[PDB]
Amino acid sequence: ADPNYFIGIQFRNIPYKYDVKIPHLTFGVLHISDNMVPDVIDILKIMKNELFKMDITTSYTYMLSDGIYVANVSGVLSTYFKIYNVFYKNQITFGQSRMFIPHITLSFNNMRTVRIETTKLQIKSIYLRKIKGDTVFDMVE
Ligand SMILES: [K+]
Repeated sequence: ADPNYFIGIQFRNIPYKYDVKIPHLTFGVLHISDNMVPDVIDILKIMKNELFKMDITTSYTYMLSDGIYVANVSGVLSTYFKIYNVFYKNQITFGQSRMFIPHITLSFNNMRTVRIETTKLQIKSIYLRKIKGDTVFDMVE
């Protein structure tokens, strides 16, 4: 019953240098059977307006753990609560193991904090992907 799917968000802009291929926010983590993907997609579609209304911002980078350098993310709390609650009610396992500490990993290196003026991260797309697997759904505004 290990986490096996993520809901990710990719962005039009990232105001920091980074070494990862494509920076993303892991917004949510799921444990599901593959045949539940349509149901998860249905919920993502129902919540599409709400998700794309999020005002995601960033203002500094930091070390989250040894060798994990990340950008902070703000603006996703209330929407996280809503989607958490919808999945919970629907008996779809979501956010049962993942700490809520929104961040975007930038590099696997020990690096100093950079601070910028608060910057909005424009959402490029929101997707559902198998952990260490393929993206099975992607939506744009
Ligand atoms: K807990």
